[PDB]
Amino acid sequence: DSVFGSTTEVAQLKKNYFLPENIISNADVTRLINSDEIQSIVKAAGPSRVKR
Amino acid sequence: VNIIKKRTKPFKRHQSDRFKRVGESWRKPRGIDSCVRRRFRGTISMPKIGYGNNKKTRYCMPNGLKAFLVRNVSDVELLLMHNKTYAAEIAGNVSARKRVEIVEKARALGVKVTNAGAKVRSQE
Amino acid sequence: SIFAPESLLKKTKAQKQSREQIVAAAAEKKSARQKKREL
Amino acid sequence: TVREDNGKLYLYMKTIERAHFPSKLWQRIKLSKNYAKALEQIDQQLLYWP
Amino acid sequence: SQRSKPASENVYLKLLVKLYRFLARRTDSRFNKAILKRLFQSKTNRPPISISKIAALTSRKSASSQNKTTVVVGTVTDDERMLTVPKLSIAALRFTKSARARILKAGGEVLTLDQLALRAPTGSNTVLVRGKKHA
Amino acid sequence: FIKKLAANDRKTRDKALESLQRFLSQKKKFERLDFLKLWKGLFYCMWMADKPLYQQKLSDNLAALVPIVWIDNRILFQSTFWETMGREWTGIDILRTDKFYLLMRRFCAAAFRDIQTRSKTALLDKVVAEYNQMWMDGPFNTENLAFPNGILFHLADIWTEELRKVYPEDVPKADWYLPFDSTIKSSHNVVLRKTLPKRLDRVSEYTKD
Amino acid sequence: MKFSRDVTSSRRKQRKAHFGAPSSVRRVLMSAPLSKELREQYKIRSLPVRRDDQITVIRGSNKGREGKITSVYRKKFLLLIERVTREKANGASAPVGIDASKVVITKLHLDKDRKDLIVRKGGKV
RNA sequence: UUGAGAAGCUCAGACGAGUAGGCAGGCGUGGAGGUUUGUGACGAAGCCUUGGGCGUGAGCCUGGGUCGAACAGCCUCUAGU
RNA sequence: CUGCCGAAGAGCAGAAACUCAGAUCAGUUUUAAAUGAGAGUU
RNA sequence: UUUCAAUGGCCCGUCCACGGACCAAGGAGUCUAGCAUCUAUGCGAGUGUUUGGGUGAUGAAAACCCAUCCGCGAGGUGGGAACGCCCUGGCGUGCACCAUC
RNA sequence: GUACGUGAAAUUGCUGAAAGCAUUGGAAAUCAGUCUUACCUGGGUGAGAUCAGUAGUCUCUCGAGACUAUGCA
Repeated sequence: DSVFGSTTEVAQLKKNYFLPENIISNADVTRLINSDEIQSIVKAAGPSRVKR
Repeated sequence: VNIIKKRTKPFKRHQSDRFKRVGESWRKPRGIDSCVRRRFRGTISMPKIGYGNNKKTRYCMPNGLKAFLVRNVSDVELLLMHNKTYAAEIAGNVSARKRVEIVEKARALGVKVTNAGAKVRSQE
Repeated sequence: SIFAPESLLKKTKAQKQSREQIVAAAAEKKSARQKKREL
Repeated sequence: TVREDNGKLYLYMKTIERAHFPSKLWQRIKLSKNYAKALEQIDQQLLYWP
Repeated sequence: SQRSKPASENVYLKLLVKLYRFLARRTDSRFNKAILKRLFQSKTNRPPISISKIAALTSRKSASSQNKTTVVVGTVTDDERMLTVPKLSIAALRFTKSARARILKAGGEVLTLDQLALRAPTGSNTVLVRGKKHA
Repeated sequence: FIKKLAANDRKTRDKALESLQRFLSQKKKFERLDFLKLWKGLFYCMWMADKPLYQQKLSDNLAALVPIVWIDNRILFQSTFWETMGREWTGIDILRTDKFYLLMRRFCAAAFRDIQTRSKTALLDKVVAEYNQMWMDGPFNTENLAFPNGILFHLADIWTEELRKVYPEDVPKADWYLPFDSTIKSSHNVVLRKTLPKRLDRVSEYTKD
Repeated sequence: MKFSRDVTSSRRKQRKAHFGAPSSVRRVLMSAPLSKELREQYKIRSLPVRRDDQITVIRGSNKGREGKITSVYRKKFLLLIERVTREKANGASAPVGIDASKVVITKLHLDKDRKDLIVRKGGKV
């Protein structure tokens, strides 16, 4: 924790260094897609692989 | 599905027969006056994408299976769930000690081996 | 005594809700098509 | 997963809550030689799974 | 950098693209189609936006509910030429370290585009701003 | 207790739960940040729960821990749970949401059961109003947009089911649905407002205060 | 792993140094283990071979053979042992040489210098 | 219904000459890092072969003969390719 | 190696960006609208 | 595979001419400095450790760290993406960008 | 076998057979791989184990594996 610091607090053994910030917050995207937040407003899905 | 091949002949290089210095691997004819590149009559064919085989039966040996090169016993155990879909092939550099162990294991697994009679003898 | 997962209970409510309307637009669609065929 | 060991088949299960303990990551159960019971065992141990 | 996918090799931007591919096609929202399109854009096509711009753009008529989250598919940089930062709520690809500290300490909160999606999956009450492409 | 509740050994975690009953049963005022720290330990006690049989006995144990708490800070205990669950809900992964869904279901019923218990000592409407006020500056707060809507859809789904379970025979007249009505009437997130009525199973039979 | 930049790990230099080693250096390169008893009574693991040492061949086609080292052929790093020879086509017994590491010394030819070497190299005569 | 290498799977329709020139994806060689619980004196590599197989192709796999000490797949790096 | 696009003999060919059936066009024809095509731009 | 049959089949490259007896091996857009665009990456009103100093007990030409400099940088109208509220459309907000005062 | 590791092609001799670029097939020569032993069902005889209205040990976390006895319903 002194070598690398935090994303908000600095490293002690590196000058002015903060751990990189991430583009996403929760990297589990299947958790985002299949959540009650998003699955409650999506339009009802058509078939998977469809018949001919 | 049956294993349909659109073509069975190799696409020999132009004038590979005329010269021993000219190999038989295909090279597109870069020439600008080349009659054969011009696809005259009787000129030998050139690799086109239309000869490409069916995506469902690509890579399939005449018996409907696909070759899966195998170097030891651990490899033949991967084909446990694909024995109707794949055939084991022992590499040429696998010794006759391992070849026997590969073949015996694969026999219980119900896996076809394309070269199971190699480097070995029978005693019965 | 393993209770069914909560997310599974939520999906069933949506699947049931979707199945209600698909069944609802079955007898009407059959009738409307049938009358369309006579027309 | 199902894998063989000494002529006996086992069901191996891992959950996310033991992800950081490789030694205790997989639990193992012994499946019956009875095929129907072994199928019942997989249903019973893997219920509400996908 | 193109129309079909991003040219970035960053996995987390691909994960964002994987999420907004879903919204783009399983919702009627035009907000989720725009976000997916702007996620395929290059660095120069996603010019940075500033804190001062965001406060200035969302002002004057700020007597409204102002629950509107500001969304940029880009970086929210800092503008130290302004002294007091209002209460803002911004969802961006990136915040610089001083931009994120100012929005938090004097004001509201900073989001990611996946945190927005769980808040406004249809982009409702959002101000989808853009940076100037003047180079 | 806090470090022990999040141990890597279930035996160590469990021994901190049994010792937590004495700590919570104290007749002294607990500061809000003290319950914030405790619930971070308790969150990881359930975050690390392994089997569904265990992780559902644990939810019963944690919900059964509410009546142990002192009456004066019993509301603080539950309000801190719903605040420690709102901020940490987004970071939960897809394979852990179903054990916390049951945890909120067990804590929703604990709230209704605590109202039932206190309805004997004092009039019901004061108890409900005090609990409703807890919901107002908690999950059903309109001023904050950080609270997840996945929890609020859960509470709407289970609100009447847990109410019926607490009073099998018949529930009295009270403002059971006040947090939801005031939310849909003033929520700043349209997705919540537009779909909360579609999920809530509000019955008009018992809602007239 | 070597840590000294005085010693080389270059194969080209090690091979050149081995084969272009002088006869004094080759004297140490041809060293044989002592038998268990000599190893456990002289407290020395291994000594350079000498003429008139009683050895046993340990490896090769002549395994198990014994004899005295008639001479040391230091140019080819080979030992020559009594009666360990090969018959030629004409009937001559041309000796065959063995590597000094492939034999074991079972009786040392103890000069005064060896005894001084023994005591110097942690030994007890 | 199990058919998420979501970079996957699936439905449909149209289209197909090509020099300069542009774009994309692949095959191969020497060396580098990682990897295959990799191959090897029960024979590595190479070479020979009217033996067999795969790929539209660049090419790859293999049987037999010869041989006798090293070699390769996969992910990146590099170039006197 | 295969594929795709593809001339000329400022114009002709693409790429990004925008603005788009609620748009303009056309190696066309009638009259003094018909028909085909989504059209453009820096 | 060889051969036969029927059918087709005019030597290749190069620019008539020029190269070609055959085979193997070697054999030609390379490295480096400058500039411009495009893409990716990190940070972002900043940015760039590697002139040098610190340091490195397993190889120490690496990796790690960094003082002082220094470079380069430093208001309305209409249309309009997106959004909210309504009873296709209307109303409000209106990024980027383009004509406008 | 020192004209010595491997030993390619061009090239030369001898022997054997045939004859006097592509398409498609014939003749001749050659070659690839090709299955039978299993499935179900019934009974008899014994076997054991994941069985015992059964006793113990070790490692993990009540029961989960590994065992050692004892029985063969």
